[PDB]
Amino acid sequence: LGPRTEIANRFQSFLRTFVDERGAYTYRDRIRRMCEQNMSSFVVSYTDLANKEHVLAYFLPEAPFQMLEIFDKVAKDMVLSIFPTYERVTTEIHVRISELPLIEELRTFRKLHLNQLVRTLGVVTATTGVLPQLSVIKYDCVKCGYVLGPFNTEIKPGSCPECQSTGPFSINMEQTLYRNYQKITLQESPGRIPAGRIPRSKDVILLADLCDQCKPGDELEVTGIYTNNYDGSLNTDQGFPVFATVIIANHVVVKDSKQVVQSLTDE
Amino acid sequence: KDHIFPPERVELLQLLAKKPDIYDRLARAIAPSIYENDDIKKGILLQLFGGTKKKHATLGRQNFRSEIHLLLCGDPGTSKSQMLQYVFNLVPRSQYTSGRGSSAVGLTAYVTKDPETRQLVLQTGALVLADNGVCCIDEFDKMNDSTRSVLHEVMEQQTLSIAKAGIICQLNARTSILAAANPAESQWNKRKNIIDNVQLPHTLLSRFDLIFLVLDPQDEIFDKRLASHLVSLYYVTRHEEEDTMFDMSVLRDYIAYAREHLSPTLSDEAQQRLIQAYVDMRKVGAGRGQISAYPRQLESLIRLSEAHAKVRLSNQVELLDVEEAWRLHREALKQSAT
Ligand SMILES: Nc1ncnc2c1ncn2[C@@H]1O[C@H](COP(=O)(O)OP(=O)(O)O)[C@@H](O)[C@H]1O
Repeated sequence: LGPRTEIANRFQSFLRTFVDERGAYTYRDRIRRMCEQNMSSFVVSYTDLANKEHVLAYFLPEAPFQMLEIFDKVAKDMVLSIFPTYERVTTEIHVRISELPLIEELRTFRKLHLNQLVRTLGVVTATTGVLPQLSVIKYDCVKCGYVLGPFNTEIKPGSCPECQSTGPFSINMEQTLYRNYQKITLQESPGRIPAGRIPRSKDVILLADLCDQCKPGDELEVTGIYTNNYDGSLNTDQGFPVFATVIIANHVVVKDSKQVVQSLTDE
Repeated sequence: KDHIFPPERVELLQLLAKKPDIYDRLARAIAPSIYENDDIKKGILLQLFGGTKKKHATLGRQNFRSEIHLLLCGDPGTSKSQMLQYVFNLVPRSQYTSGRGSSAVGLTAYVTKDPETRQLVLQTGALVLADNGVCCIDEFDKMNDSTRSVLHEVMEQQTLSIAKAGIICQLNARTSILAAANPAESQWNKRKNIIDNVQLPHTLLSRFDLIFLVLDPQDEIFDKRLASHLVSLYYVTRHEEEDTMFDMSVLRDYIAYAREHLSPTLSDEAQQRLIQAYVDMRKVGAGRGQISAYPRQLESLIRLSEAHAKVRLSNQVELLDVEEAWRLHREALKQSAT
């Protein structure tokens, strides 16, 4: 498209046009800094985005999924083009955000905060362990013995090597890509309570690049995005439909910082 | 509203009221036939005639209620549990648990699960159900130390405020106490005053209004009169309307009607006597480990005063009441002259 191409192109004319710190801007070199160490967790500044092009605040909330995807395509087509040897280790990228002009306390968010940009914090409690997931749709045809091909929703087209036939199928335990997974339980601090009552909480999902980072009993900072479980069994109802809530993780900052930590000025 | 009377009953009511004998008639007529220690029920009528209302719609200050509490304590042979199970069959808002009947939590905040909602609930108490009423209590000195610092809150603030992981609550509750404590023995020990006998502090013992001492009649002579009269009581199995005319229910409205249309007030009467004699009444500095008179007595005294002025329905204060109030006090305030 004409305008709907300009996003990645403005990222391209961003990471070698916007400058701070007396030349040799970070993201000219931060990306190769990270491709060296084989990390694949590049991070963005929002304030730098406001310094260069303030357009990217209204264009975002209408579907930030697509914003993040159109982000990651740029990191791919940059890195794997300029480091073509790289295409061995992970071959997938996404980016992070760590600058938001707002800290939304718990017990403050409602349906108005649906599917858009967030910041929130709190405390961890008990949650699950570490498990992997699926990533791709591939089956094995069972009438004719072929594979249907590569393709929260099912697809199942009639087109396939078996003369576009074989509604039936079966599945292997290999040749399909996987994805690490973990859950969390976010509870608010027992300092900033309404002074003596039960607290409130939500669940949160984090994804494969972000695991074995959190822990029970810790301090926290997350951007997150507000989810919507699309149906907890709509039917004859209670005095409420049985609906639920999660936030999906984009980027964490921990507050303890128990490692060698700060990024480096040029001088 | 469901008990408002006709004016015809006012005839018999005020007819009872018109005689000084009324101070003794009802005191005689509480019990079925128990005709000993009638010197005390004449004070219990001051709780049956349940106190005065110096209301506090005026300035919001100090919540000085006509706070009345009086207790009895002595041997288990005296019919305290029996008399008070009968008093349960007298008082409207009759509650009756007792010392080691239920704990503090056993008296407040019966918080637990219910299958009806099938959900956890912040829930009920016991005292607060009897607001302005009574709870007859027995065998007091068996209760846990967690309890009996609860009653300090009510008796000395007349309030309640509650806070658990669920609700925080500021309810309302207030009432007058009765109770029937017992010692750790069968008999109160002579040469060992109540100042240390029963299990309470050095000055919170006397902190109630006045504990009307009770004990077995240490006299074989009295045994025959009751062993005859109160077995003939069974043997005939009905009653007789003698000089102390028992009214079947018309007595009960003189109790009922006389909470509402009355407002005792002081002109000049029940202040000046101790205001005069305070020097020798307040030379109380002397004593080795004792307890005695303090400048709270006159609060309780004005309470008892306007109480006994309520009976006879004297809208202005009674002056005779002061005399039997002094009698009430010095009946048991030097039981430790020692
Ligand atoms: N003056 C009295 N009038 C009536 N009953 C009395 C009197 N003195 C002793 N009793 C006896 O006391 C018993 C009631 O005592 P109760 O109050 O139950 O003891 P406790 O309170 O220690 O359990 C009655 O069975 C009665 O026979």
